[PDB]
Amino acid sequence: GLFDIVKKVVGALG
Repeated sequence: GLFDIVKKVVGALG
């Protein structure tokens, strides 16, 4: 998968 990493990057954007 990859989305678990993408949600962590979006989490930094608030």
